[PDB]
Amino acid sequence: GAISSVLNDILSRLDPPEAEVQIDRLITGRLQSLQTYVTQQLIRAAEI
Amino acid sequence: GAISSVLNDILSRLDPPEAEVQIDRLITGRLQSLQTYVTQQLIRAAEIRASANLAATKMSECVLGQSKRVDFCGKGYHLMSFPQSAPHGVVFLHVTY
Amino acid sequence: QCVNLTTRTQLPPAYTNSFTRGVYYPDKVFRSSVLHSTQDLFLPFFSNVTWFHAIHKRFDNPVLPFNDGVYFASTEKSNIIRGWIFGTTLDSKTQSLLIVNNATNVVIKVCEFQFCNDPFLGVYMESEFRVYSSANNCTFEYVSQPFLMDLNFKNLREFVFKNIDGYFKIYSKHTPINLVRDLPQGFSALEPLVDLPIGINITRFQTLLALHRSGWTAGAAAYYVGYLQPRTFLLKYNENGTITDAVDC
Amino acid sequence: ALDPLSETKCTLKSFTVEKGIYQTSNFRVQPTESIVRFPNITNLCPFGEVFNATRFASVYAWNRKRISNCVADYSVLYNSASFSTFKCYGVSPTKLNDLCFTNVYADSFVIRGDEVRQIAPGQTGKIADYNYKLPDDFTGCVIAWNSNNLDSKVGGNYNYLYRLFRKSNLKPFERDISTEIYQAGSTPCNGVEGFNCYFPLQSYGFQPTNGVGYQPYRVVVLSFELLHAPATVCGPKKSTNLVKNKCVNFNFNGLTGTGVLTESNKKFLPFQQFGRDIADTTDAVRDPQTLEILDITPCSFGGVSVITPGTNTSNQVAVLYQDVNCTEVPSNVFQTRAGCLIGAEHVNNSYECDIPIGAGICASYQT
Amino acid sequence: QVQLVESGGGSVQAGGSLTLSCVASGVTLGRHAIGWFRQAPGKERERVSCIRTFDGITSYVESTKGRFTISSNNAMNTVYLQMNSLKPEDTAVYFCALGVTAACSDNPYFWGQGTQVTVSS
Amino acid sequence: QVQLVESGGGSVQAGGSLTLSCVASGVTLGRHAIGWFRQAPGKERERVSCIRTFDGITSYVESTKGRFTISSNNAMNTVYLQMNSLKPEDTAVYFCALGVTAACSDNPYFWGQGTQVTVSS
Ligand SMILES: *[C@@H]1O[C@H](CO)[C@@H](O[C@@H]2O[C@H](CO)[C@@H](O)[C@H](O)[C@H]2NC(C)=O)[C@H](O)[C@H]1NC(C)=O
Ligand SMILES: *[C@@H]1O[C@H](CO)[C@@H](O)[C@H](O)[C@H]1NC(C)=O
Ligand SMILES: *[C@@H]1O[C@H](CO)[C@@H](O)[C@H](O)[C@H]1NC(C)=O
Ligand SMILES: *[C@@H]1O[C@H](CO)[C@@H](O)[C@H](O)[C@H]1NC(C)=O
Ligand SMILES: *[C@@H]1O[C@H](CO)[C@@H](O)[C@H](O)[C@H]1NC(C)=O
Ligand SMILES: *[C@@H]1O[C@H](CO)[C@@H](O)[C@H](O)[C@H]1NC(C)=O
Ligand SMILES: *[C@@H]1O[C@H](CO)[C@@H](O)[C@H](O)[C@H]1NC(C)=O
Ligand SMILES: *[C@@H]1O[C@H](CO)[C@@H](O)[C@H](O)[C@H]1NC(C)=O
Ligand SMILES: *[C@@H]1O[C@H](CO)[C@@H](O)[C@H](O)[C@H]1NC(C)=O
Ligand SMILES: *[C@@H]1O[C@H](CO)[C@@H](O)[C@H](O)[C@H]1NC(C)=O
Ligand SMILES: *[C@@H]1O[C@H](CO)[C@@H](O)[C@H](O)[C@H]1NC(C)=O
Repeated sequence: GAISSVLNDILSRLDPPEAEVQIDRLITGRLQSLQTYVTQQLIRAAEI
Repeated sequence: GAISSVLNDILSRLDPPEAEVQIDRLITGRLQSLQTYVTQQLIRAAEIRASANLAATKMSECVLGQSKRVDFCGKGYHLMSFPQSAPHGVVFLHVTY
Repeated sequence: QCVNLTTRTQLPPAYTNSFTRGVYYPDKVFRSSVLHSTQDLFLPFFSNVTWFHAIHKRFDNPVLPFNDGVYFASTEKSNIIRGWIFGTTLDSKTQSLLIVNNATNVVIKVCEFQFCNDPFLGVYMESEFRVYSSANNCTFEYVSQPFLMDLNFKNLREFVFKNIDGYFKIYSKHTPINLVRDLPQGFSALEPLVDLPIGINITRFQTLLALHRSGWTAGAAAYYVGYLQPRTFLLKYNENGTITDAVDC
Repeated sequence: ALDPLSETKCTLKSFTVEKGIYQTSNFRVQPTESIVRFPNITNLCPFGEVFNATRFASVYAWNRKRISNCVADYSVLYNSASFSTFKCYGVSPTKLNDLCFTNVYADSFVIRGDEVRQIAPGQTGKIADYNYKLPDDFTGCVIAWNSNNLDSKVGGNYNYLYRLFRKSNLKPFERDISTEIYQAGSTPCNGVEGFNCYFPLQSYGFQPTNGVGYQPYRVVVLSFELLHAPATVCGPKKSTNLVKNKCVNFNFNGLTGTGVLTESNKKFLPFQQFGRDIADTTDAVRDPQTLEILDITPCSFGGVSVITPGTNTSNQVAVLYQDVNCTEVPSNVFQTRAGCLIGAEHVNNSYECDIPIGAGICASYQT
Repeated sequence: QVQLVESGGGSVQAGGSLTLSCVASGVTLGRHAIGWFRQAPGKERERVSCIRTFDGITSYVESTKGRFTISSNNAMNTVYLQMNSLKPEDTAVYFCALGVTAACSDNPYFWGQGTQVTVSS
Repeated sequence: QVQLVESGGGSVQAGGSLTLSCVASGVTLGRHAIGWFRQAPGKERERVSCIRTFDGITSYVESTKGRFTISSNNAMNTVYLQMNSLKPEDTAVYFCALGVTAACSDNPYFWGQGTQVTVSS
């Protein structure tokens, strides 16, 4: 949902008050992706 | 992302239309934290259930009988086993030859 | 009577080790038997602390920089170190802060002072108050109990000054010392003393001393200055509320 | 909501309930009353001085008054119809009376109408950019009113100034009164005036008959400082008598919480005001009125389980209040290690476990 | 760069009234002294009036006192010159004059186009 | 509290026109009857005009009918008194008068400072 997937292309193009919302969107998405990875790895580790 | 981690300090300082957004942020964060806790506890419960099944099998085959299975009941040729209770667990004294 | 005094026989700056000294209670929250992690302005462990001497005719009272924070530790027996001066310019062009200790009194005045090049106080007893020619167009003022009191160097006095968003915060501690040479290899927590809502651009620091009576003598007074850094500390609150130990992360 | 068996049926979404124990709700002890412990400071805050002082300052040199150690009444301000703008950010205009602030900063000046909305966080414009700046996270109330009744003397009032030219954007809550000549570009000023050497300082010259946008406006910006510092700017709420050993709602210098207040053996250091656990939850508080340390124990709570045989067998049910003493619960009442059990008869005889209740205790339908 | 756009003036009876407006662009009124000069036929440059936009003080000459009123509204970037009690000696082209100094005494460096004011006896 | 700030008036020829403005603060026009009173030399208090801001109805006296027009714009909190056809008998100080009642008949309790209107024969 951010304007760009590249974090460095947001900071370079936006002021901190406006860059904050896009960085929050990226943080939420990447945190959810990492949590999914870690949960699937815990289940796969139980199998192994 | 809310103005304050304290929920009661939001309601006391904001009108419902404005307090709603901060309370939504807190709800999302705390719900995600609780979901993480419950998922890790389900996986840890699976691990503890596997350990408890192994302990029950060792009680059946090792205390209530003599096991021919190698190293199932410790170093050497299994003679007998004695169970002892431990905080949230079991301790087998394997007497072997 | 503003006077110039110069007989010092200057020497290249001396330095000393701060053996796990200069920690203060970061907040007003009581804690018992807990290891609490705080990100705050602390004096880093085992850091260089500059050693200024007042010993007979040697007097060291240069106008030091006031960075993010200051840790001022004076080991003394004759009660020489009496006061501190804060400001940007100290020439009455900019607002300045003054803290002087009288017998059973303190004076903390925020005025525009026409400070001397060498401000001090004089004792013959308590003879001179030769700090500022003019104390014009003053502002916020404070009076309270004296900061330092009596109850080799018998006493070491630690102070921490932090000039933060709106408050000039002073933390203090008084410790009996048998050692006379330099800082102890001990641990002491500096309990908060004052939080003055002053709000000054403080970058410019000076110390006030008392001279015993050119025709002067100082007497034994050894004071250390150590600047603060933004550090993370792990503070060990014992079961009775005291920081008994700390770890510089 | 009729009986515990109905709570079990609605929890299961089933008209028939099998034998067993089911958690249906959560018992919670409710506060008997709200107690308030604010500091007894009768001294009124000088809002009178700041709101209708004789002369307000220019926007370029905004006057800041520090408000502390006084009872503050914002209700009198909100009730007064004189003010045209009362925009509160991060606080509720109605809730301002209940709050306790560690500090207050009143910034009083005179501006024009077209820049009244310039004074609000994240705004831009001449007065916003080079005269007065508000940080993005600013918490407080901007109060503006039209005062051309006593603002603009006839023939133009040039008393109040503004800085239309400056080297850089003003920092938040920063004042720049410097009148150094600004070099706009190619020609160096060399500290003297001339062409493109625009002076920062400018004059209003309000006329008594200008447009409403062009008319003068008196503005007071109240900034609320809410650090971990002690709360000194409190409301006029009456402090109530302190109540111990009872689940109450308490307010200690702006710390609000529900709990049982007990006499604390904790001996706070004299500067200390609160206490915290390993989890950083409020454990102890200090009474403002008397220097008393009070432990705060959370009001008794816990699950409610319904021990039932099958609806095939009976409609009789027992109720287990988990980890609750049989005094907090509002005819057999039996105290177990699993909680308070109501409607089950304690029997000395030991049988095979039928319905597992708790720490060696089981229930069954018999006789 | 700075423009001084003028308006008003024209022909008017002796003893009548007129209003001259001067609006500045690329600069803001508030410190720079802004005023009015005129050229009568067979006459050199002469001051008519000035107003210090830094303080609102107004300066005139003997020939323009009372009859002419200068007024600066710095907020609309405007200066007004009101002729009252005109005389045929006032037939002149009026220039809007601006400085880079706060003083009206300093000679203006910053000129507008000019508007003709004709007074009929 | 309520202020009644007045403006306009001054000196004017007999048969000329003037406009008085009265702006209210701390109160809003819309119900309270607002009007104009005057003091002639060697004369007591007398009503000049009034307007009911609740209905916009206007009341005058014999001496002010037709020559004077009162008009309330409650939206800008303003009342205007326009003198036309002035006479030297109208030389008076005019007070802006306000009530806490909807009726113009009720005596005003709420007074403005006053503006001098001088009429020259
Ligand atoms: C506090 O005072 C110092 C000067 O003692 C200010 O530092 C100056 O900052 C400006 C730009 O803001 C620089 O151009 C100067 O070179 C600085 N001076 C020095 C001596 O370094 C500082 O800005 C002041 N603080 C505030 C908040 O204004
Ligand atoms: C002597 O004192 C005066 C006080 O104004 C000072 O200006 C001067 O620099 C001092 N002289 C020296 C050598 O420090
Ligand atoms: C720092 O301390 C060391 C001793 O460890 C000393 O040799 C050195 O001179 C000191 N330098 C400064 C700048 O303090
Ligand atoms: C001494 O105490 C008094 C208070 O009575 C105070 O006014 C004064 O500043 C103190 N110091 C000196 C040097 O007198
Ligand atoms: C003292 O400060 C005030 C600020 O209100 C200033 O006007 C005055 O000039 C200052 N004193 C001197 C001697 O400059
Ligand atoms: C606990 O408090 C007492 C004072 O009552 C003190 O003597 C003791 O030193 C404290 N405990 C520790 C570990 O310091
Ligand atoms: C004006 O000052 C008076 C004096 O105390 C005060 O009662 C009143 O509330 C003030 N008015 C406003 C609008 O604050
Ligand atoms: C409040 O009253 C108590 C006694 O009634 C007193 O001890 C206390 O000092 C008062 N509070 C303040 C802030 O003075
Ligand atoms: C339970 O109740 C139902 C009534 O619908 C009855 O038909 C059934 O036989 C009962 N079962 C037992 C085990 O009592
Ligand atoms: C219940 O409370 C009573 C006194 O109120 C106490 O004596 C008893 O020990 C408590 N029992 C439990 C289980 O909390
Ligand atoms: C069990 O028997 C004992 C006597 O040994 C008696 O005190 C107790 O009340 C009995 N319990 C019940 C539930 O009747």
